[PDB]
Amino acid sequence: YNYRYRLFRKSKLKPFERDISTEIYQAGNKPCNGVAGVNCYFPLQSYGF
Amino acid sequence: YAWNRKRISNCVADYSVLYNFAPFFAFKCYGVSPTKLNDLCFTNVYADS
Repeated sequence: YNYRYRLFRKSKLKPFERDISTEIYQAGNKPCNGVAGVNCYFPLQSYGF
Repeated sequence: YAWNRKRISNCVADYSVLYNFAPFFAFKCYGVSPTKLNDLCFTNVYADS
């Protein structure tokens, strides 16, 4: 599970483009604080190896 | 066990009503982000509840 892939981003990545920005996409007033739920989805996911 | 298989067809969806419920209510989704169904269409919807 060491290898992890960026599952979600606000916009599609450009060709030959690297993005390491881990800022969360908070869609509401509720702070995520690492909690998965309303308006809070983590952009990274561990590989299902 | 006798879950109601309520049909949803021929009507228009109002996902904006899905909010205003009790805070931090589970709002999980699979196969699509919850905010994209406004731009997506389907033949039928099952409102199992």
